Amino acid sequence: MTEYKLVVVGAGGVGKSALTIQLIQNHFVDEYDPTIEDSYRKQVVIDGETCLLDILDTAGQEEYSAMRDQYMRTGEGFLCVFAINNTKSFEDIHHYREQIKRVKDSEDVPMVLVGNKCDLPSRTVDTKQAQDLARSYGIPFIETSAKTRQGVDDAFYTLVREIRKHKEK
Ligand SMILES: Nc1nc2c(ncn2[C@@H]2O[C@H](COP(=O)(O)OP(=O)(O)O)[C@@H](O)[C@H]2O)c(=O)[nH]1
Ligand SMILES: [Mg+2]
Repeated sequence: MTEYKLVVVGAGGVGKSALTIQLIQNHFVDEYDPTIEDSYRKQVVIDGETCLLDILDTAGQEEYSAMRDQYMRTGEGFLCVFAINNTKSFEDIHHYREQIKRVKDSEDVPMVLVGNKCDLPSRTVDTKQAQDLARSYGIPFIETSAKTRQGVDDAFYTLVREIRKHKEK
């Protein structure tokens, strides 16, 4: 077993908690306090190898920004989540990509771009815009719904594969 630190980032309300709780507890939680930051463990086998995932469901500002920097430094891979009906949340991805690279002082940081809430109407962020951005970063892009579970396992397990690829470089 190897333990991997995964960090779920994105604007408030994009579905970080709903995605994480789906993976951990296998249900859609409608209401989970937006101000709670917590971490969860889950063991899974990926490509024949047993992994312990230590997943941080972030909630934004910290008491001290030094704490944010620390979880970015210890985080091995990042799920960068936006909501497909919230253009601002998508534009914020530029900032997350920049910031994480800055804190880690690295050009090569495992990440997956996640466009969540794909079951909702009135999309404002086109799939193509997001695929273009992910391509520009060299990272995977997956659309998800924490409600239906579309893409949820794929997103987390793809991130583990990205972390492994980075480590085996
Ligand atoms: N319909 C739908 N609602 C979602 C989805 N993901 C999150 N939500 C809702 O969006 C709101 C914000 O979700 P939450 O997980 O608290 O977002 P966070 O602030 O990023 O942790 C909540 O009302 C959730 O019920 C999704 O994929 N589909
Ligand atoms: Mg939350």
